[PDB]
Amino acid sequence: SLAEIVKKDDFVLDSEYLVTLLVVVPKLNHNDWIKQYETLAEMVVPRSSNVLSEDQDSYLCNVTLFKKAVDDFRHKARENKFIVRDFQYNEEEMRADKEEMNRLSTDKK
Amino acid sequence: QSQGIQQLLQAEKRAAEKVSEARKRKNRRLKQAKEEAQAEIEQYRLQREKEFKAKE
Amino acid sequence: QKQIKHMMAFIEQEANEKAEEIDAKAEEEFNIEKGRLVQTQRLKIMEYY
Repeated sequence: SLAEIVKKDDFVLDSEYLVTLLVVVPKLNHNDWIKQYETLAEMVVPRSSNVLSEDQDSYLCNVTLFKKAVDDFRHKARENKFIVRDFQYNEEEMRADKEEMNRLSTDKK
Repeated sequence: QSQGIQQLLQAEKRAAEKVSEARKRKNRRLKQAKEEAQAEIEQYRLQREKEFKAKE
Repeated sequence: QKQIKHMMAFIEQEANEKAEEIDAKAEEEFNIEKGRLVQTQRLKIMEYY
């Protein structure tokens, strides 16, 4: 659940032409992904990565690109073994998930 | 953020404004087309008026 | 680096083309609009006289 990690400010939002994706990458593959960032698909925004979380096997990081390129990016990412996490920010759902586990606990009680 | 995003947002704003200006041109020119039609129908009216006065 | 300038020029060129298509569609609608109006009113003027 990424609501424990991400903020509204971490994404480009409401653009006609840009999307921010979340990529999960093996920790040993960090330098390979940093080298691929500028090159993996067309119309990516240069030098604008940001690691939002890190873990024993892997880390989770921003990329931002022109909305056409998403399929080439996620496909060539999978060919490079980088994994595009399907996610879209909506703070109302982040708040709802923070409310729901407390509601479920309350109703059980 | 790296500032490039801000410039592309300014570009998408400039882009949206150019298409919005074309919609504003359409909205103005629609009234001009009505005002042009309203001139011609008065000529047809005046022509039939003069012809009717000649018949009377 | 160059790619941001290319991307800005690309999306503004999409707006150049979209603006021109709206301007073209506007002209084509005005060429239909005056035809509908003038011929209807001419026929009503004749039906009156």
